[PDB]
Amino acid sequence: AKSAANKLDWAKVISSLRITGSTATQLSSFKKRNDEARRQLLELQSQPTEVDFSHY
Amino acid sequence: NVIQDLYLRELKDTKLAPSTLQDAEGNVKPWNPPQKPNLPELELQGPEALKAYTEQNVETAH
Amino acid sequence: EVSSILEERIKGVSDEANLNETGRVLAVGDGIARVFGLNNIQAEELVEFSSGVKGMALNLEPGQVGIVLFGSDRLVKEGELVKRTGNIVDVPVGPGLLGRVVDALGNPIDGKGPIDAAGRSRAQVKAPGILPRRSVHEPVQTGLKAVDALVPIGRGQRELIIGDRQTGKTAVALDTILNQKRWNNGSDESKKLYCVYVAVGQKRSTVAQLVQTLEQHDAMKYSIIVAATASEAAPLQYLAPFTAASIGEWFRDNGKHALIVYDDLSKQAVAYRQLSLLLRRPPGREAYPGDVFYLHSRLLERAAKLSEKEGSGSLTALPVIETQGGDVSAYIPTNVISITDGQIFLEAELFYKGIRPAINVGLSVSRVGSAAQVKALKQVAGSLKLFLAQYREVAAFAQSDLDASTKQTLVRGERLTQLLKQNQYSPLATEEQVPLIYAGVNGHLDGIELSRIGEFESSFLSYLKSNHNELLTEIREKGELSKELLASLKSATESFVAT
Amino acid sequence: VRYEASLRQLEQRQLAKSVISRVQSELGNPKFQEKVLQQSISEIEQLLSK
Repeated sequence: AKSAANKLDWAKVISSLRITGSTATQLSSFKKRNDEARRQLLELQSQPTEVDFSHY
Repeated sequence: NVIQDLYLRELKDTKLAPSTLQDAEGNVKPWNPPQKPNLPELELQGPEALKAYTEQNVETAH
Repeated sequence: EVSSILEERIKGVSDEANLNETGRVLAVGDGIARVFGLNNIQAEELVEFSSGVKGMALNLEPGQVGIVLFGSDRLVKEGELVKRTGNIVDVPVGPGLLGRVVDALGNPIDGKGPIDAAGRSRAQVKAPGILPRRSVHEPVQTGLKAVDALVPIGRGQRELIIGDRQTGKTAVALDTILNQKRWNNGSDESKKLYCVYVAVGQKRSTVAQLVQTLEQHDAMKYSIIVAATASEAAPLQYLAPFTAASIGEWFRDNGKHALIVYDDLSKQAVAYRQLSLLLRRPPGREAYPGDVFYLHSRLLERAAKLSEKEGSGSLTALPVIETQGGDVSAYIPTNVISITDGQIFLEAELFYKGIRPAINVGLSVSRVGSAAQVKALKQVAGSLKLFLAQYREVAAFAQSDLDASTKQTLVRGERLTQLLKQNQYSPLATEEQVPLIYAGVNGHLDGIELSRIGEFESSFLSYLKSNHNELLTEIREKGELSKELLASLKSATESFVAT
Repeated sequence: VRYEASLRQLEQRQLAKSVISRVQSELGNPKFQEKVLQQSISEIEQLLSK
C-alpha cells in the first residue's frame, strides 16, 4: 500500500533523529510525503475527461 | 368560446417568436483547448547531481 | 417547444359553473376588504377576488364579512366580485412535498412542478389528546456534541432555540438537518425523520442560501422548505406555521418520524399583530394581539409523540425565538418559554468568545432531556454535566494564588470547553461523539495542551478509525457500552494520548 | 444550457406580448358581438341545468 511507503518514511524520520549531520534529509522526505498526499487529492478532485452527454 | 377564439388566434398567428443560434454564441463562453500537453522536466538527471551530492554532503551519520 | 407548452396551457382552460356567492367590496383599506355578500361563508374560508387575490375571513361580522387579502392591496379595488372558493384553508399534504420548496399555498416557488400529494388537509386541525400519545423514548441526534449530550433531544417533544438576534440561529438549526442525512440514508422507517424547515419572514436572499446549502448537503430528499418570505403578506405569514404543521401531520399520521423547525415564531407574532391591529380586534400586552398566547399555544401543541394505538409516530419540533436584547422578560418570549418543554439558549458573548455552537449550557435546559439520550452517550456524559457545572462556578476564580483543587477544575474545564467547539455545518456521528467525550471524562485530555485540543480531536478520530473501527462499529450497532468496550476505550485513549 | 433556458423565458415573454396583440384583435372583431350570443345560449343551458 501507500502506507508501507509512509510507515517506512516516518520510521526513517525517527531513525534520522538517531543520526546527526543529516538535518535536511528528513525535510526532503517530508516533501515526498507532501506531494504523495497531493497526488491523491489531485486524483480525488478530478473531473472525468468525458463530457456528460447522456443527461447533459 | 373565447377559449377557442384565443386558442386559434394565438396558435395560428405566431407559434414561436424568432430565435437565432448564431446570436447565442456571443453570450456564452466558447470552448477553448488546454495549452500544451506538457512533459515533466527530467528531475536530477544523471550523476552530475550525485557527484556533487557525495562531495557536498560527505556528512556522516552520528 | 415553447409553443407547445403554451398551447397545453390555453387548452387547459375551459368553461365554468355558477359562482355561488358574489360579494362586492364596500371598502378596501389596509388589506382589509369589508365585503357585502358571502352570506353563507364558513369561518376563515378561502375566497377569491376578481383580481384573483385569495383571502380568509377572520371576522364574520353581522352584515359584512371582513376578508383579509392574501395579496397586495393594489390589485383589489372596491365593488369587486368576491367569489367564494368554498374551501376552508387546506394545503396539499402527501409524500411528494419532500424536496419541494413551496409557499403557503403550496405553489412551488422553485418551479419543481405540480405537487404530488395524497390529501389536502385543513390547517386548523386540532392536536392529538392526552391518551393519543405515548411518552418519548426515541432519541434524535443532531450531530452537535453539546446538544446531544448536554441537552439530549427526543421525539415529538419541543424545545426552544431561543437566543440573540442573528447569531446564525438558523445555523444551529441547519446542523441538525444535516445530521439527519446519516439516519435518512438508512432504510428503516424508524431511522427516518423527514425534516421540514419553516422559513417565516425570511428574506428571499436567506432562502436562496438555505436552498443552496440544503442542496449542497444533498438534504433535499427528506427536506421540505415551507417558505413565507419577508415580502409575503401578513395572512400568509400568519398561516405559514399552521400550513407547515399540516404537512408534518401527514407524516405523523403515517406513523413516521419527522422534525419540523419553526423559525421564527417571533415573525409569526408580528404577523398576527398586524392582522389583529388592522382588523381592529382588541389589542393587548406589548402591542401584541390579545390572543397571541392562544396562537402560539395552538401551534406548539400540535407536536406529539403518538401512542402505539395510533401506531407510534412523532412530529418532533424545535421552535426558534429571537430575543430582543436577550430579554426573556419580553412578552412573546415569556409565553413561548412557558408553552415549550425545554429551551436551548444561545448566547452572544460565547459566540464572540469563539464558542460555536454558542449554546450557553446554564441557560439550556431540557424537560424531556436525558429520557431520550443514547444509552452509550448517557453513560459517558453524566460526569460531563457535573464537570461543566463546576467549571462555571470556578470560572470567576480565573483571575493567581489558586487552590490546587480549583486549578484542577480549571484545567479540566478549559479543555472541555475547547472540546465542545465544533465547526458549524459539519455534523458529527454519535459513534464519534462517544469516543471524544469518553476521553474528556477520563480526563486524559486534561494533559493535552489547550492549543492542541483541535488537532487532538481529529487525530484521535483518525487514530480510532485506523486502530479499531471494529470498536466504532460495535459502538454504533450495540449502542450500549459494555464493560469490555469501556475498558478497551480507556486503553485506546491512553494509547492515543501516548502518541 | 444557461443561455438556452434564458432564451426560452425570453421567447415566452415575446409570445406573451404577442398574445396581448391577439386579444386586441379579438376584441376588435364582431366576434365580440357573436360570442355574446354564445355566452347567452350557454348560460341558458347552464341555468336550466340548475
